Amino acid sequence: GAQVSSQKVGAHENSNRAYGGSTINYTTINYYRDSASNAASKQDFAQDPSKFTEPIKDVLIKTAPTLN
Amino acid sequence: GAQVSSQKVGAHENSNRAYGGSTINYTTINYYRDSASNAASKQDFAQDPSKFTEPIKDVLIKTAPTLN
Amino acid sequence: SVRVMQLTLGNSTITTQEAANSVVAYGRWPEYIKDSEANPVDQPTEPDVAACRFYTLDTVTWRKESRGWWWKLPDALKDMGLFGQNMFYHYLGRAGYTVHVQCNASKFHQGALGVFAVPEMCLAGDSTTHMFTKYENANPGEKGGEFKGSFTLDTNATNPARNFCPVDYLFGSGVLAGNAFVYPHQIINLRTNNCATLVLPYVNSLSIDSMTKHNNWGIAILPLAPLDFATESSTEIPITLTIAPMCCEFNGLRNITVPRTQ
Amino acid sequence: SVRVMQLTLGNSTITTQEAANSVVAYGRWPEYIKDSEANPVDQPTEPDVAACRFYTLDTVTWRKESRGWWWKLPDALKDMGLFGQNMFYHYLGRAGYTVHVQCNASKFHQGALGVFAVPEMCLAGDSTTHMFTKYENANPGEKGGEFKGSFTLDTNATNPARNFCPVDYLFGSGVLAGNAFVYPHQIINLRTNNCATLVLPYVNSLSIDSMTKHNNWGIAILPLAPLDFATESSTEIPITLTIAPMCCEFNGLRNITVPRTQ
Amino acid sequence: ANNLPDTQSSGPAHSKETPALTAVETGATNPLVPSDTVQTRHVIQKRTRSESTVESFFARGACVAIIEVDNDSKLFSVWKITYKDTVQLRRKLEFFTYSRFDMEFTFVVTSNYTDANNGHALNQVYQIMYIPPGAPIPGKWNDYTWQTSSNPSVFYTYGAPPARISVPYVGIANAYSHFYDGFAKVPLAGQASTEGDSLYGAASLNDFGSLAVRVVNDHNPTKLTSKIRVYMKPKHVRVWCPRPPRAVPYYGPGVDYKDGLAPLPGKGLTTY
Amino acid sequence: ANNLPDTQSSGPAHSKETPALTAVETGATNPLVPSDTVQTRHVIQKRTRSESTVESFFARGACVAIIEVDNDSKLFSVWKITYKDTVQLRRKLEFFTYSRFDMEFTFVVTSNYTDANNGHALNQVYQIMYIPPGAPIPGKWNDYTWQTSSNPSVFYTYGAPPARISVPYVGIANAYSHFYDGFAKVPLAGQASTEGDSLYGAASLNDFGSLAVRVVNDHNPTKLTSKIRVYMKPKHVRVWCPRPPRAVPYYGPGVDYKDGLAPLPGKGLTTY
Ligand SMILES: COc1ccc(OCc2ccc(COc3c(Cl)cccc3Cl)cc2)c(Cl)c1
Ligand SMILES: COc1ccc(OCc2ccc(COc3c(Cl)cccc3Cl)cc2)c(Cl)c1
Repeated sequence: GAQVSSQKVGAHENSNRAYGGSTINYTTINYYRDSASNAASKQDFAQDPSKFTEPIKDVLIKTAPTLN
Repeated sequence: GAQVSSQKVGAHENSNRAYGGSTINYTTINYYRDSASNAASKQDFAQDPSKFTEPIKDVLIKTAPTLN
Repeated sequence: SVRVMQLTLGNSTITTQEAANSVVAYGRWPEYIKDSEANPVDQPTEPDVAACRFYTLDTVTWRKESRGWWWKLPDALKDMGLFGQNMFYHYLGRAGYTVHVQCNASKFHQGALGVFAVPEMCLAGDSTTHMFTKYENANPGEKGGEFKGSFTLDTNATNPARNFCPVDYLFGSGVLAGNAFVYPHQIINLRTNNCATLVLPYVNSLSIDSMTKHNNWGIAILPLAPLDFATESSTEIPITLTIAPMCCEFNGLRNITVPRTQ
Repeated sequence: SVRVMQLTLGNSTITTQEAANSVVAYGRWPEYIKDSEANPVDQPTEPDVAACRFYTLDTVTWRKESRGWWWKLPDALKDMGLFGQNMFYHYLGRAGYTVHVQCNASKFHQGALGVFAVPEMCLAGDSTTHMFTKYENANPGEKGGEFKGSFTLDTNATNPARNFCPVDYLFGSGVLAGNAFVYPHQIINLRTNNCATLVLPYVNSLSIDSMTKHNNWGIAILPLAPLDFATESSTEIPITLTIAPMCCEFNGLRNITVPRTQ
Repeated sequence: ANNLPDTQSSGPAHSKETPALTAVETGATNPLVPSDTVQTRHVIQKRTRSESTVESFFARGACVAIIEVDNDSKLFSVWKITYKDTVQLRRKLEFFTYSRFDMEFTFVVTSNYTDANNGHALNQVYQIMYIPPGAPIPGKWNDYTWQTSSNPSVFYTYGAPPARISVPYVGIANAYSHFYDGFAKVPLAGQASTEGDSLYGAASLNDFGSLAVRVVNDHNPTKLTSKIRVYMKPKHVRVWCPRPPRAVPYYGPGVDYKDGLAPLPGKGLTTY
Repeated sequence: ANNLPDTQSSGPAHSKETPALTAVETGATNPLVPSDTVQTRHVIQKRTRSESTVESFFARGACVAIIEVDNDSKLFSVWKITYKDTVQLRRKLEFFTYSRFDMEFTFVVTSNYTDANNGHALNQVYQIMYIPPGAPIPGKWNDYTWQTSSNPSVFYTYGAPPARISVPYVGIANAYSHFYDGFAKVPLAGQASTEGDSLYGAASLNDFGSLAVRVVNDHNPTKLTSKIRVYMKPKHVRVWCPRPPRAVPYYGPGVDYKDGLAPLPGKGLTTY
């Protein structure tokens, strides 16, 4: 039940282990039945800001005149 | 997600385990997502000192006259 | 074009020749409750055309000295035809809205109105007692309320007003008004448009709620650039508010609710 | 449309909402010297973005009594940032230009400005001595010069002015101004447009020349229909001139040139 | 939590497309990038928004309460669960109208002798009992309620690493409401003014219950005080409807204000 | 971190190749080996440079600060983060101009009664809060800043193994600069001398922020002092541009010197 993800290496050691292998991976295993007990995975996604930045009914191009 | 490397055995015990097998290997597993949390692998490479010892434009042979 | 539109809901139609597009809040169009998000088990009532139509609330007048106006939904529509009837006869109710604010002037007038639709628009009170505003004052109905230029604490201990004291630059809630642009909005700049149109989906942490106890949306109108004309220190232009509920569905029918007033 | 544009050169952008198209002189867009037309053999410098950008020269004011204005290129840009530096450090220089003249008013104003780009715009002097205008007077820089309504001969023999005397209807050179339309131009008629935009290629009888000794283009602005407003005998509207050199390449680098002044 | 787009090189322009001009009346923000208004070079973008994700923004244990017990009714204390007793976490949560997450609670317990030269006590054990709305609240530091046959309790031994427990999403709605524009009651026509009156913006009188804390050891005449600092961290976070942040000082559980109403300093219009 | 080459046997020579002669004016070092100037035997080399790798050279926890707090404003202390408060680690880092690495911080906490026969206190808990440049700095050992809703804090219980945390590469440049030949400001022509003046070799006024340390327990009239010794170890190390090491005593954060300017002893030219 182990989950193996890879790390985003910031500072690199003068090793090939700093660039590949299990040496740039980390392992995770959940010990509790309730999902609330789990830690945060932090592999979180993003989205389009459009719902806030452009909640416009009739879609407009920036090059084209906004007021038409 | 375990990384298995081999050790450089210095003092040898009067065992065959001191010369082979998993007995001369060591195991590693990363527990943290951030690479900063990782220990140092210490399997570090070397390089050519030439950039410091001979930062000369026109490469010269030691047997051959330096001033030509 | 971006400027000419026609909105038809039920037996009511609205036309405009100077629009600046329309905003659909959070990019969500109003919808009915899906079976996977349903909660009350009884068969809902959906008045449809009888409730989902354009209702024109009272016209307010904009002057150089105006600070702003506010309304609460569904509150402002509680006395509107069959929408109000269904609201009071049912324990639970849900609806989206099409808010159409109207304000025309001339080519020699200036001014800009910021029209904001705020989910859970909680306003600040007038006393040192927290959350002291009483039901009757929090729910003015179609006449709504107004913003003030400053905070004035009610000190009458014998007869506390128990009312709101929404200061304009503090957006009536302790936040800076310039940041209110994070909420769905449009601007009625007199040199550009006649109106502002916002389509609001139902927003809440539940699929359906009590319309009498809870107001889902708040409409705030603030003069971003004050009204000015030719040389007439004296200038007044009306601001009419027309709102249409959408996808109305009610649950929990019983005897009619008659709330306490004034 | 013919009326809305945006020009971007280097770190500068110009927008207009009331254009009347743009003119590309003689249908030629500026370009660099080709190897088949090359003359100086040394490697050229091409500042690119540092020199080819929009520089705004001083704003002049148009009144009912104005006769006209004139500028010389590259002269008017000699003190403009890194363009001026490269001009003075090199013996030879070549450049094209994008001239953008700006002039906005209102719907109750009238007037028309003729904007002409003239190759080898030689102007008439003020004395009986031929070709007597001195270098310092012929090269005013960014402030340019003005047209006059009549010719007035300089008679001070002790201290001759040695200046130009450009009469407006004679186009400052002994030709009738109405025929100046044979030169690339645009008209800023207040009831139609805000500006005039002209793209000028390098014009000369050589591929490259001395920018300090020789002015390739001349910009002449004449009020074709005088400025008039409502009933205000008093009316002033500014005319701003923004020019951007294009495809600059210099040859013959040495110590900097410091020309004599005033 | 990802990458940002590269900057593409952009040259000069002379066209009828004018991205610089717009009309903010529509309610939209102009999506311009540098190359729209200036000449740009190609830049390979390596910066990411990994730390500004909704999760990383809240992934910190914030203090929400400091419960105090004097082991010489103060032999036990009760804290009504809330996030509004402190200001820092509260302000961050209020950037949004609704939220849904799990919670991690860490308890830092400290104690000391009030007297510099008097008294002595053996190591203390604390009991932190959660009393869900409805359960009997302790009247004495040692009454029957502390049997916890159903209420969750945490027994902490002084000196041990801070205690820590996780709580699931416990709301009775599909999300937690940071703002509730309404009342729990509707006053009906005809009833006395005392009737149907409730607080504005309040839901249940007892939303999440409270914590009852006590020292389990028999109290000695020695003067001792203990403090339990409660730290809470939202994990597995989802938030809805952004709102402008609090600009003036908080004045209670509501959006009420009173004091620091002039937050901005003076600065000349033409002063850099 | 590897092997050294074997020595190959070398016999006598009588040739026109003269590796012994050179010209150091070129800026190069003569790469001779023993067999170039003497007769050598074959030696199979087994020694390696495993311990002199850049990583192994720095793989040690060095003390960079000793923060002191007196639990009877001294109830809390603030330490501006730096590696220049001590000399040993600083000198090693300065063998290079630039560096890039992660950091491991270990905190050794000690405490004691000032009085041999007076006072008593229960076990102490410490809070080590990191205040990034910009965050509010504590004014009192117990003001709102200690809520740490966003700042990273470490709560240490006295007597527990030393606390330890890791920090990523946090520089705003692509590498840390051990030397900065410049200023943060350029004085412009015309401005008052008070204007545009800044320290030579200084970048930001607040590079990495600081640490705020306090004892969380309520202070007792007893006289107590605690010291937090901060140990830092660079891990995942990369360094650029070697420099000669510091020969004379340090005199501040800069390369300034004043006192021990005559480091070398006397020795006869012809004395072994
Ligand atoms: C929108 O932001 C929110 C929403 C809900 C919150 O509190 C809900 C809540 C409900 C129950 C418990 C009970 O948790 C505990 C238990 Cl079982 C055992 C021991 C100790 C605790 Cl501590 C704790 C918090 C908070 Cl603090 C912020
Ligand atoms: C070239 O050599 C260098 C470069 C940078 C350095 O310091 C950078 C630095 C930045 C932030 C922190 C903050 O670290 C901490 C945190 Cl998050 C939490 C708790 C405690 C600490 Cl301690 C610590 C050090 C040092 Cl010491 C040497």
